[PDB]
Amino acid sequence: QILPPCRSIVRTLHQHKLGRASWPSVQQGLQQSFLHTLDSYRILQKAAPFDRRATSLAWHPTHPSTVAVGSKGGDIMLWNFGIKDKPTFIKGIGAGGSITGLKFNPLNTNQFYASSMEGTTRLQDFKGNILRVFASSDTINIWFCSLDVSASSRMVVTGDNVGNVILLNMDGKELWNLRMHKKKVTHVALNPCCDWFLATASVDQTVKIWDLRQVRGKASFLYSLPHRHPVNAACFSPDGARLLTTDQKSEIRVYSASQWDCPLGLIPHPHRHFQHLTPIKAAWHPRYNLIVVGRYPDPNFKSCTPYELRTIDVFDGNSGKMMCQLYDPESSGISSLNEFNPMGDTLASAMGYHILIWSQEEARTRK
Amino acid sequence: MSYNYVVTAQKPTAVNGCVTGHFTSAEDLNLLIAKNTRLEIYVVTAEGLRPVKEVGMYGKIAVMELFRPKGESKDLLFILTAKYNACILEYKQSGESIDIITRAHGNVQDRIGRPSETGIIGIIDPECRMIGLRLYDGLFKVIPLDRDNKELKAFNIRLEELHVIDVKFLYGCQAPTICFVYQDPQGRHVKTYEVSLREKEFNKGPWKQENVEAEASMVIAVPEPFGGAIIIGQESITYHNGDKYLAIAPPIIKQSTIVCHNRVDPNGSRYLLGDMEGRLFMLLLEKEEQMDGTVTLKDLRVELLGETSIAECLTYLDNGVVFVGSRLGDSQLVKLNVDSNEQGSYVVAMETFTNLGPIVDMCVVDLERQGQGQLVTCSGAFKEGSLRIIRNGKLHIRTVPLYESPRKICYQEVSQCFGVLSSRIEVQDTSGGTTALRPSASTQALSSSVSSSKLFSSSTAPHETSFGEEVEVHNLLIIDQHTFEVLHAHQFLQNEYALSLVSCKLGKDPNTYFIVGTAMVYPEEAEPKQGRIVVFQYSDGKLQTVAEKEVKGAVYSMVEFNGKLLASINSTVRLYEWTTEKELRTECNHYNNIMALYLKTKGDFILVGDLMRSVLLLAYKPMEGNFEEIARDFNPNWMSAVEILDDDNFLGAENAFNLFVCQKDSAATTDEERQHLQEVGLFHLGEFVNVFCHGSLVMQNLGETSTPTQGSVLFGTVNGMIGLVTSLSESWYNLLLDMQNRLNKVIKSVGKIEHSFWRSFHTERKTEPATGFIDGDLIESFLDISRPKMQEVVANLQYDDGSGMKREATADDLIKVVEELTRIH
Repeated sequence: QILPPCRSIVRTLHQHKLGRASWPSVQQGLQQSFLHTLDSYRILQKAAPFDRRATSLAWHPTHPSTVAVGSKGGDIMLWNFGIKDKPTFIKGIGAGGSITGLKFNPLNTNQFYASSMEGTTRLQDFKGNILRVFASSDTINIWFCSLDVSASSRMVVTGDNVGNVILLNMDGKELWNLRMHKKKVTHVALNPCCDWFLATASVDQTVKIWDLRQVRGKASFLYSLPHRHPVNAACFSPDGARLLTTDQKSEIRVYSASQWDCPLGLIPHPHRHFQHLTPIKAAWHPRYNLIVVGRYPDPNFKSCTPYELRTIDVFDGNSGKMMCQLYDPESSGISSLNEFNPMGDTLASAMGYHILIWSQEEARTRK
Repeated sequence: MSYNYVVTAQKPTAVNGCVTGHFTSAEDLNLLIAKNTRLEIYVVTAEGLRPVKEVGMYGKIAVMELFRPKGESKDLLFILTAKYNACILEYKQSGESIDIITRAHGNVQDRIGRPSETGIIGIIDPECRMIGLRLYDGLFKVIPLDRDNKELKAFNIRLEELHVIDVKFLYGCQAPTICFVYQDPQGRHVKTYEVSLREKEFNKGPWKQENVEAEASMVIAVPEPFGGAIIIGQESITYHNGDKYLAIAPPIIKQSTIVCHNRVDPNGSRYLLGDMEGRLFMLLLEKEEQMDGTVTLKDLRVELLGETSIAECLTYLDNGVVFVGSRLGDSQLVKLNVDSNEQGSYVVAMETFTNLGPIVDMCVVDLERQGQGQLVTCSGAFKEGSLRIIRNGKLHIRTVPLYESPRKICYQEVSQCFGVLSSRIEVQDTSGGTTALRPSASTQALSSSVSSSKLFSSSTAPHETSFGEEVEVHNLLIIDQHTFEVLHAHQFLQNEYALSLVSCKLGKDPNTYFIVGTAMVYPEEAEPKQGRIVVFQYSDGKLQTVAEKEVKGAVYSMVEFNGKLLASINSTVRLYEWTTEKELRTECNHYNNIMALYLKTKGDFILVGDLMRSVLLLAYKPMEGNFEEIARDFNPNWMSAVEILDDDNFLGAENAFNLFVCQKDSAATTDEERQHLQEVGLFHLGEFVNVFCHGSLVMQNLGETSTPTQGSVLFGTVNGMIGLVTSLSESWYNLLLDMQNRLNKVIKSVGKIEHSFWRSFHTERKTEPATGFIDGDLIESFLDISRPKMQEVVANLQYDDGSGMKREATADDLIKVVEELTRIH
């Protein structure tokens, strides 16, 4: 395979110590170094099963080794590494209560937000106590699909199966529930560097950029970006300037700050949507300009590589092409969800009925 | 719970930018000089430079250009900071009062955007129709210069060209027009656009895009009567103007890249050019007449004028005099003569101005008197490289030129000498290896000893070298502390870079050794796979190799630890014992780091600073003979230096010019929670800190209990700034913070920048107000304002004088406090 990297590494660091070379060149060199050491994540560290399929994933923001996960049957799990304290569990109905959105609480880490097929955007503890419901369908067969949160703004946002989005405060205060789309809202997210423009994606083959404080007039939006197929995810950058989008058939798109309408590059990659599989969500890496996605081969997709395996692919953002591929037998499932740690030293993967941890090996000999 | 005080001990000396113009009056020729946060204004005279005014700004100066709007009698000044504070300033003088007036100010930040690789570029059209800023890739920000635009409101124009290298406004255009060089997969090209303010858009430029040299890198806008643009590359110089196209490829310039330019003649007939080796050329434009009275370019020639300091910037003054502003070496005033000297140079130096930056390493030693600390820094780069010795009595500076790049310094009292790691550049010879471009310390020693090490000469696949590759040669120099003569130079192995240096004793062995950590550097390797720790003994005027340890990585850092050797090697931290057989033997290893670049120690505890995982606190457990992970800072920070303030307080500096302080979580109720360091201090310093070291240059008041500050750690920067960090009690912190807020209400900020904004922690991930840090510069600025302003500052201020109850402060109370504070540095 490819993975060639080269450079005059330490020199640049000293160049940075002299002021000659600019910081983005440093960021590029250490991005390459990060890829080189990610070539040693090949040894899969840990595996974890449980009951009904995995649907949503989330990282403990402050802690590297802690992670939370939510199932197809409303079964939530909280798991920490190097603890061995037999991780924490909570069950649900198990049939039609699929948790589908899951973000940690920025305030109380022993709390968590959740969006469920039951029709209940809730705030609940890992010990089982429901602290507070935020919204409700009040009529079954109409449920939520999307959820996200912001701490700098102290806001909650959630999306439906019909095309209307809801926006609440941390203490209630609902001033929202206007309709935005014609179909289900697959993903949604707020800017981390801003507080008052939003992004939402839907089955309508359109992804919309809103201004949550200015617009109130039922599709008096700010921007609307089209696509050729429906969209499973539209995720913001940490920096805030790059919006990543991933469709259902075969595509990834990078939109910029600079003219949201036009895209900067198209990254073709197979992640074909499917009914009983968990929907695929590309994701950023929090401290570089990389992209990470899970692959799902299609015999009809125009493959550039002659070898098409199920594996975790890692591309470069501002170029378009690939830079690394992680693969491990005994894990021949399809990695629906993949998310790097906010810390930057660990990767979590959610496959059907399985959760995988990929971190570096070392510790050749103890003393 | 950690409260610290940071103050400037020596302001930055490197010059980042310089411009000339008519700022103080229409008849005066002024020189304005930017030294990061400082702006100096001089009047240019026949003999040299007269200082007229020096001001500080609350920002890193990134752009500085003079301009004169219609109806104005003298130049205005545009300044942009690194945090994107823009301002237009005008000089106003009456009597002995000098004021910097703010004509306009505003923040030009976008809500989102990635700063560009070649950084912020800012240019102003010669007819003052608009200011243009290249801040972010893919965007061109335009500030229309309307009389009403005192807030510097701007609009963005899309740039199809996403990777702009340089851009200028052209002269002689009926509509504002930019010309810029850009890169795409097809190569590099030069293109123009007209800028329509009316349409708030680009229009097609007056002349078509042209292909340029693959390494075309700079654009010069030529004044009337020529108009057009000059494109400077590494091997060629081209001129474009409409249907006119002229290129030259003089081989002489190919040896070194031209990196700066400045117009000599108002009509563009002559330019100065400076390269990375300090060579200075003249570029001359010979005119050709035309029947219609226009003037065109007939030919281009380059002439070598001589040698200067490696120039960041040049400004021609008058009468053959040039100011050479340097960041890597001394600045200069030079004279250009019409006739050359015996060696063929037309340049004669008139005056040299000290620049201490970059400070790559430093130590404090009592060179002359007990209790009288002096700072010894590694300063400079390539032929400008030097050591600098700084002692009080404002400051006395001795300069020791080395003519090559210093990297590390240590003091070895038992040998009465310093050890200094250095590197020099060599280029390929006619038939053999490589040859140096000039003499330097490592080639002028009384004696020298090549590294004949055969530690891994056997069973080590040698890597080829392509004919044409230049090489860096690294050396350990031993330099006498009294005469500063180069007593010895030890050359390291081929492709071996020396990174770290310490002088210490180890184990039970009474000898003192020089210990060096290295990396084997090969061009195709993403990270080093080979390195050495080498233990040398200096005796009988030479270094004898006592011991070596081969490791599979770069030895970034080493520190003496209780008679043992602590070393960081790529992603590992390792503790070695010094055996009876004078060998290094591994005692223990810690692995849970990405890259451990910086170490400091106190007692049996070890603070590890990582490149990207910023800091971790380990304790060596002497009763277990291994390491224990105590706690980590789980917030990411890209480190440049670290320091231990005390057993409970850890100081860090990062690449985005911020400082932070970490403490153990006092309110932690679990081992897991105890393992989380809390970032309790944050401060935007605005400098890139390479090194902290414990010590002080102020005379020690032996038995000076009851002072406002405790401890003294100095730090050195790229710009040649030296700062001091010391510790404060809570009550002093609260008093000084109140003083800061009151000062911030009274002090006129150049460009009307708020101090809180300036000092706010800022990276591309997060922006937060400063905490836990007092701005000593701000406190000291109390002393230069008038007495009535002082009285305003302390009105209705509660102050505890000595030991007692709080009462109202008078100006004299705080004068005394601040005066006492000035003596800590």
